[PDB]
Amino acid sequence: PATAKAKKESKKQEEGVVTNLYKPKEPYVGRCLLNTKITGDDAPGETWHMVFSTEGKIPYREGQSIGVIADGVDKNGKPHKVRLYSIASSAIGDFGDSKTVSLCVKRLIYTNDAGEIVKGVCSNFLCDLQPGDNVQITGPVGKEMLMPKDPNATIIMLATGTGIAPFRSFLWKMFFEKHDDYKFNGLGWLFLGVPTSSSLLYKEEFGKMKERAPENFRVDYAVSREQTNAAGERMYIQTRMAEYKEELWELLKKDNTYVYMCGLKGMEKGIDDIMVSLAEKDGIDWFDYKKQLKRGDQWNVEVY
Ligand SMILES: Cc1cc2nc3c(=O)[nH]c(=O)nc-3n(C[C@H](O)[C@H](O)[C@H](O)COP(=O)(O)OP(=O)(O)OC[C@H]3O[C@@H](n4cnc5c(N)ncnc54)[C@H](O)[C@@H]3O)c2cc1C
Repeated sequence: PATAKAKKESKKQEEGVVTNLYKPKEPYVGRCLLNTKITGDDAPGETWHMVFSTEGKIPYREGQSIGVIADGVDKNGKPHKVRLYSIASSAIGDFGDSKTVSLCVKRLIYTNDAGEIVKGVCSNFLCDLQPGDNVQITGPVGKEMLMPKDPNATIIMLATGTGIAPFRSFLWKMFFEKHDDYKFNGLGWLFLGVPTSSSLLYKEEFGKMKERAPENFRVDYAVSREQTNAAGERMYIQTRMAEYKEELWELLKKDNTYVYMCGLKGMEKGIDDIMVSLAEKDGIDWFDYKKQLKRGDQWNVEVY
């Protein structure tokens, strides 16, 4: 139309997306409905899946995050700083009523070289929540991990640990829900890297997804302490990807292929390493190429 269109058109679903509806000064006070440990007792970290009531007052979209202000005060009697957490539920939610939001939280605990145990403020606060407890929420936040508009896109999801969160959100909308305006028929390929089998988050859910959409969904796990490749190397996410290096490289050259990466900071290095060798097989500089993919919204990263 002969209408004014000054702004730039993205390839992601930005229409109707809201950010920072609730801020630290006046957060939304939700309530814990459920909180379940989803890792095995032998897992080295301990991750919990929790659901909060929102009364539908927080219209978040798949891929966004919310902030959590843990109860308590710091030394100066001031509130705790906000900690961000990727939303692990679809917009409709685990209860299917558009009135809740779910988080996938790893309890941060470690011993320093003094033998002293240190505990993260917000992660331990969240994991200790009991149904009925109040929680201060802010946001929603983020535009980086929003889903592609293309219902027939090839979506490659690379995740480590809790980085699986935004992808569980994607996948629920793609395969577990009926949307009259969005019918996914592309290819969803998930790569999830964790240390042990007892750390395999939402495995049962992805299994049911593979069952009802066998030709639209593929999953590959990388358990570093239990698997190894022919060369005898630990199976990290990049190591598993290397088994499909030919296929992944070919997919990246397509216009409807979108890569999303979420998880532990540093996972990008290992992935770049595998890409640099592939890129030079065609006389291409990976970093110059990645920059191009980014401009086209085909390489989205959110690590921490
Ligand atoms: C966009 C975004 C999305 C996120 N999504 C999620 C999510 O879905 N799930 C999730 O669990 N977290 C997520 N996080 C991380 C989360 O925001 C917190 O950083 C994390 O929970 C730790 O906060 P804390 O208050 O418990 O600990 P804090 O008291 O803040 O303490 C952290 C301190 O410990 C150090 N530290 C951090 N990790 C470790 C470690 N593994 N071992 C040793 N020392 C460490 C830090 O350098 C820092 O000094 C996300 C972060 C961002 C920015």
